[PDB]
Amino acid sequence: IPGIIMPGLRRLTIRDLLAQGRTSSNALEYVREEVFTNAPGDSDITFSKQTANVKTIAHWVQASRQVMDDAPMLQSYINNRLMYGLALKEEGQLLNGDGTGDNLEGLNKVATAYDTSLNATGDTRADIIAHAIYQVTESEFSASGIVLNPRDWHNIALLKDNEGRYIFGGPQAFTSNIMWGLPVVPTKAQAAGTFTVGGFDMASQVFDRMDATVEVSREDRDNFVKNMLTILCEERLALAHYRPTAIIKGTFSS
Amino acid sequence: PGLRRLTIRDLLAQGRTSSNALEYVREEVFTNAPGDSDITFSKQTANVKTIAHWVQASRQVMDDAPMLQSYINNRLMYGLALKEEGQLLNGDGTGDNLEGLNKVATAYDTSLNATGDTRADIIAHAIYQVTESEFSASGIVLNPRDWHNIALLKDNEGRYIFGGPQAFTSNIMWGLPVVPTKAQAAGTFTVGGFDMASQVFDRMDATVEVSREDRDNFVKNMLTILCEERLALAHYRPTAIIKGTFSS
Amino acid sequence: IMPGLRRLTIRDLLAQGRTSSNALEYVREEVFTNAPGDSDITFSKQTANVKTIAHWVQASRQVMDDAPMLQSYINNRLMYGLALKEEGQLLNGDGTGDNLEGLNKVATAYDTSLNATGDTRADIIAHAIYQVTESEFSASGIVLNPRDWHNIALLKDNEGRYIFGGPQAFTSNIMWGLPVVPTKAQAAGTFTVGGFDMASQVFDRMDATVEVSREDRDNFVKNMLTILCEERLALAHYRPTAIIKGTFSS
Amino acid sequence: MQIPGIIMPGLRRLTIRDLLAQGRTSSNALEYVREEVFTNAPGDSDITFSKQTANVKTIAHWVQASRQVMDDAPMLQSYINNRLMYGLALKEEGQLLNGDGTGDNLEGLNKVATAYDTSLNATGDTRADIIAHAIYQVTESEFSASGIVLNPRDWHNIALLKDNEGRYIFGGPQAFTSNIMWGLPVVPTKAQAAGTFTVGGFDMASQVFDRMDATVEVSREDRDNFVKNMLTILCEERLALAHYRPTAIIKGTFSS
Amino acid sequence: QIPGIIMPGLRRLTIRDLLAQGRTSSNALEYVREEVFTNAPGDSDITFSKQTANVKTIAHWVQASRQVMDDAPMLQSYINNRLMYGLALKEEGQLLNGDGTGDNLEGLNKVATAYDTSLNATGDTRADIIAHAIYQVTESEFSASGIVLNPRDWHNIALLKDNEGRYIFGGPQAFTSNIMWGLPVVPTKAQAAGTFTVGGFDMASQVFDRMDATVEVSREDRDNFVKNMLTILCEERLALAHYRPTAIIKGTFSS
Amino acid sequence: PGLRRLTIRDLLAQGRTSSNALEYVREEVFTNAPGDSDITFSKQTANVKTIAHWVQASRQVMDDAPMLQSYINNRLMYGLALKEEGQLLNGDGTGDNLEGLNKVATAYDTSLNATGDTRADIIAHAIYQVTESEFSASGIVLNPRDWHNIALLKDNEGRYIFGGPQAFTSNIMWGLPVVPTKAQAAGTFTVGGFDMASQVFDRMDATVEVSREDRDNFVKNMLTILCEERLALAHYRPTAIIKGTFSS
Amino acid sequence: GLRRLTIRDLLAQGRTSSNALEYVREEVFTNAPGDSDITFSKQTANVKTIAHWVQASRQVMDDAPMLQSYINNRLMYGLALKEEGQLLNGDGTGDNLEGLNKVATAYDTSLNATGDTRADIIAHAIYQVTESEFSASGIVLNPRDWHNIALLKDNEGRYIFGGPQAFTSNIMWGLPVVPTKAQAAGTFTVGGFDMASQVFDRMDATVEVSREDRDNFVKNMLTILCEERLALAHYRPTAIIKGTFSS
Repeated sequence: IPGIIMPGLRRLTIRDLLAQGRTSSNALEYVREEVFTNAPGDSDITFSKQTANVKTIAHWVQASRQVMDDAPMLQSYINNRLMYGLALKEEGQLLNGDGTGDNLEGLNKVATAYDTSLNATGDTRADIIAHAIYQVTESEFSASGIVLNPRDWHNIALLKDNEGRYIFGGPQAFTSNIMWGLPVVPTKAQAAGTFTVGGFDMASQVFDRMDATVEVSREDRDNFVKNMLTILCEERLALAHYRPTAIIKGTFSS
Repeated sequence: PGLRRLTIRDLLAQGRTSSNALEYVREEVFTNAPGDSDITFSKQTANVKTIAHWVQASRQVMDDAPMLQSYINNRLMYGLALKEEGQLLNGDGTGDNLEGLNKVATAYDTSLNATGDTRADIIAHAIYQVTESEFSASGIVLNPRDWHNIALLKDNEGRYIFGGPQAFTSNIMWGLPVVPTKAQAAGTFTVGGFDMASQVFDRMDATVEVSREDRDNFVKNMLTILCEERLALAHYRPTAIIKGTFSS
Repeated sequence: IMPGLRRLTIRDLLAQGRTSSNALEYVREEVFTNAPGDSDITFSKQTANVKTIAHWVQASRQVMDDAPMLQSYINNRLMYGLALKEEGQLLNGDGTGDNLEGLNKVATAYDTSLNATGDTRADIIAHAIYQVTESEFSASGIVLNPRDWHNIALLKDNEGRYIFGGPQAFTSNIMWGLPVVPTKAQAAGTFTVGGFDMASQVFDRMDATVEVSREDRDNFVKNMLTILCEERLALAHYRPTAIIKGTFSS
Repeated sequence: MQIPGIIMPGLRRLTIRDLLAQGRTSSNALEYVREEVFTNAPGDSDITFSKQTANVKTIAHWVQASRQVMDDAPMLQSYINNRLMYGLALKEEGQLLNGDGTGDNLEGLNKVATAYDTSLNATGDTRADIIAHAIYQVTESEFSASGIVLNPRDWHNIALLKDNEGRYIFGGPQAFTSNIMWGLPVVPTKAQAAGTFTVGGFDMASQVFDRMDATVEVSREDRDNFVKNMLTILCEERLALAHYRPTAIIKGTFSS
Repeated sequence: QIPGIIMPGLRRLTIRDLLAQGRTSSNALEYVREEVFTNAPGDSDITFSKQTANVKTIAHWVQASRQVMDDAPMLQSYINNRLMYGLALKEEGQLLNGDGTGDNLEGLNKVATAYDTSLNATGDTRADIIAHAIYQVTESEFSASGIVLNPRDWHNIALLKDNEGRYIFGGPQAFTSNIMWGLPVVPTKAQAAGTFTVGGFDMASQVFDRMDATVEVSREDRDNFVKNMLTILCEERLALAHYRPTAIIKGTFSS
Repeated sequence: PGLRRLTIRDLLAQGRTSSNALEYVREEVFTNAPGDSDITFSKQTANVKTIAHWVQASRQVMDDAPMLQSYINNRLMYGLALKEEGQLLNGDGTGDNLEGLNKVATAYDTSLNATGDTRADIIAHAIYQVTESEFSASGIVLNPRDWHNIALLKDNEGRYIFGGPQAFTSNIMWGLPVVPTKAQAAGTFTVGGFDMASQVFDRMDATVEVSREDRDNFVKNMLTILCEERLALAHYRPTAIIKGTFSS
Repeated sequence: GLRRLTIRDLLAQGRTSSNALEYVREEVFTNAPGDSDITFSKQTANVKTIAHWVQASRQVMDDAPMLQSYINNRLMYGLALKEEGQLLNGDGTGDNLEGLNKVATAYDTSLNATGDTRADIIAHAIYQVTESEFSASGIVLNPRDWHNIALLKDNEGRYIFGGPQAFTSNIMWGLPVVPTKAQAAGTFTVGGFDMASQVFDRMDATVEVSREDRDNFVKNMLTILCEERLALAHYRPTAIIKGTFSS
């Protein structure tokens, strides 16, 4: 049984966008505000019974033993590599999650598509996002956080307004250099050209069932021979989507 | 409550009372009369109507962390304000309803609509029509849709009427706070000195109740969560509130 | 408090002061619009009385026990009727009985020979500022009807272009770097300009006070009260020539 | 005459007085040097020296009134404030700006400042560009700009202006209210002529010396002001202005 | 003796900062390299190959005049902010690419996976050349981290224009930012022209530290005595690892 | 005190000493081909020269005293440092002068300009040759006039290379400290990683002296004011500095 | 010496403790018989400094008896002959004073006799002075313009007024002459300087000595200086009349 320590990537992640929470149950139900994009009348909110189930996320990697069961490496090997990848892998689920099996019901999947019918002609990437921040209000919720890909964020970070003028400001840790006050989270999880916004603040919530724990093997598969101890680190949680209409997903159709 | 917009409640003066009914005079000004230009009072009365929101979701709730609590306190509580603004913004004074600002509001001089005005120029003229009440404009109320357009609205000039689309964010329009919402129907707008045209009295704090036996919940195994808020709207100088819609 | 001050009243435009008397004498700098020679100025042994202005709005009984909402109603709804109304006497007054010698009473007529062919509804004002300098003074600001302001601000040429116009402008209530005061106390088409900065100050004798009578006229019958906030002022004029009054050629 | 002296002035606008270095003195006139900076070509771009001297002039602001009532109410206390001090302080700039430096007038900055080299501005240059050029010319003097002296009117214009894009430049009306410009303070005053602007490094350029703090005096015996029962109130100040490096200042006129 | 902290220029993040940080205590260490095959759609599984890392040493010795050692506050000033950034300026030479022989280290380029030349086109822009690199990084289902190449090449890449004065995606500023496609750039001279390296050095491999950079100085060092003067030094022990070489691409700009 | 412009002194590393001279090693870094790109060493030595600023005047100012100091205080110093850059930026190693960076700087690689590069495109390439020293660029030095044009430059598309005339103020370029000083001759530039390529040591703070006894300051009522300062400039890796010019 | 303190003893003296003098200048009005009143013009007078320098040897640096004799028996006087320049012909800019000739009044030729000598002209000047309501006090001439005058011979082979015997020191028409080289030949000046103007000595004559001056230290030698700070003024410019012998 391993000693323990916690991790944390350089910048913030989606894990910071969703309202924190925890539980002592292997699952739990909740409700969905099926908000119809209904015309001026009875623009009411239908409801849906829905259930949330605790999933398990873990990352593994092997080593050779001894040195590990004696040197700090043991920590340096986890704190920098396992944990690093863990949280990094975590985003994928929350963001691009499949649902089936140990997969978490991804936001993008449940999130409401973008309204292309809402762009005009001389529009730029910047304009689109604006339109997005708007469609987020139709859910009776205000925008709260932006999610783009680094290769894309870097672009918007530096634009001219038909004049040398920089928008959002010059390249200043551009990500930290959050646009429109709202925070930005450029990760590898999100696809290139693909984005997702919404009121992550109230749109959905997260529950932690179990912290990140690490275990070794030395007896797995055929590792006893080649003596390649397998270290594993997992955690348990559950992602819930309350008002999917509070999140929009689109793409810069090139 | 929520954390983003600016609840109409903030625009209207606040306060509270003990009695479930109030009395007051109404400065019903004789606005446009190039002669004796004064105001005539109209002894009115306020009715403390109780408004509330009810959500029926699952039950088990009963057996799980105060979380729920972390629910309605943070989430469901918002659902109240949104519904609250509704009644206030507008509604059939009838029954439990309050006299919506739109109901008592005044028309909008179409004569001001000069050839060449834009959907953004409209609200502008409105600001003036407010001064007619001797008062001045404090805030404007519209829906996300129209606001959106107005905000990210260029011109043949090849430029935004306001700065970049950023304008949309931090609802401020020419030093006058804006408040988009569903309560405001599409195409309809309102302006005026809400800070000083009407006062809202809070009787009792929003109270919550739960049950199933309500309707057919006993069959669904759900629970009706609701929070009732006893409020009573009151208007002083309605001529200050301007109501109108775009030409399009 | 009276912060419906989305604008700045003349009281804020003029120069403040304070006295202890019930009346005060002063030298009226009879500035002659005299030629480039001495065009020398003259002095007049004038004086200023002290009227007592107040605003009233009858309300309903017992509003009393409810709480101090009786309170805000007063501060907020009430002053403004005070100051607003106050802004009236200051602007124009019959200078008779209880009426103060309003600026218009003493204001100097606007020269007509200055009107071109040939000049926009605003150009007229432009000329005013100049005529103001004809008294060895600058321009403090301009006072005109809230409507007329709209026409000035929201005004374009044959094409759609906001010349010094811009909803922004209306919001600012300032043009040519000069403070604009939209007050419905002054009839439309009319306008006043000058160096009020020091053209004439005001003296404060007694701050605003509140009085309520349930015995007033029909109060008893109709069954209600009548609040009343009092106030005592003293408007003075040091150089009326530094004030111009007139209307738009219509 | 006696001295009910003590009351000081206060305005919500930054006077040129503040724009210049503050230094008191005890004399009637003093001698200093003038860094005659030659806008000399790349080589001996050295600055010549000049033996100059400044005289301590005196500014005054008066007004008549009734001794009785005046000598009877805080009006007076307040009378001098918003009327005298306000006027005097205002008139002060009249000398520190467009001074004539004759008889009792001080050597105004503008009257000394160096003209604007219209040689820099080129085609398609908004007024904003003009100022951009100005800020530079003030550098050839080895001194960086400090603040700008502009007329209220023309300030309002420059303040709010777009750029062939909905982008507002400078931020006015928000920052419009005096406040700053490009990071340099702006002193909007009536004194400053129209269309005429002046910019420079007043910070280290010129300096002002005070010989005597402003003081008021009233005389119940002036010009038959006795028989007419109407004393006279006055308020004067003794000071001197020295313009170290002229080039550190430039005066121009927008493209009218 | 015992120092406190290095602190080099920091006007650019060295590969060290690019790679994953690590710290070992043994004079040697074993690990499992993820022999990821660029295997077709099916059993695209990664074989596990056992490996071993040796703990080499590294240091810099700008020797100089025996007079340079009078003033303390000052000289410590010399090395403290002068001597490290020298060394690290160096750690590269071993980290970036090394024979991994004698006292060298397993250079990134040494184990780097050759670029797929069969990806080029008629004439992809000199920039598109790198674009393919990032794509190939997926060969090992790994998200590229940063890009390390020769400073000069960077110049040409940044300053690009079409038939018009159209500073391509790049530009003067971008160059200053040393970050394209939203990926960090380390313009170290250690790389020669036409030589580049791309991959997810973030997790592709981590470096361990055995002993902080120490300092040693002497006179008896070779011909110093005579030619009166000294010799400063900065000893440091590191160990570069590699779990999936497939996560690193080398290749060369030819043209 | 309060100079506004950022002085070179603030662009170069700082430190002090108690000696009159210093010794070090000039990392003669050869721009050597891929192989033995090693850096040679040179036993260099720095001399703590002495610089000052003199001004003549009339004895009177000598007298109002107190004030005077209200002189040498914030007015003259400004003149000292202003001339301080002179020596640093460029000074003949001969005499009391110091090793001017330009006199120690390396030539510019014209091989980089290409038809189509704009004044600004040049200085851009310059930043590159800086990397040659294995160090990166930290700040640029141009004559006020140059910085001007360079700043609000444009192209066909009516746009500034930095989007606004303001660029001038708040000296910055691609995030690189720009120091516009008359010290730098027109049509002449200099860049590099001065931050870590050259240090300055203090041997004595600024000091002033007074004596009419100087020259003919007696026969003519006058006086020489001056403030000396003791410095020493060192150039560890000069290669980290580039210099060249433009067209005119 | 001249026994006539050059130009100095001709003007009212006084003291001052400042650097500027705001005096009232009576812009007289010759005008005509009626409003022959005199206007007033606020005028300012700056205080400039002037001194006389002389080189010496230190052997002298000792011998107060001696040195303390060289100075107040010649140095002190020598300075007067120097300051006389500013007073007489002074300019108004730099370290110069407002000389009388600069504020003087043009001579009336109108009074010249059909046929008279230079001496006669001076008389006219005296009269022209009284026009300002003020009586004349002294006269200013240039040695040579005093030479011929002292040798103005009637074709009667005899001097005018002059007789080697019948004669005294500098004096004419009852007024001093104060011959000086500082005055340009031909150009003269006359008026009631007594009240015409007055000088103010901010500080009495002060003598200082220095060695560190120039190459003296080297060429062992010394520098004695007598500093003097003063400032004069001008009341009735019409009181001073400058004339130029058209002959």
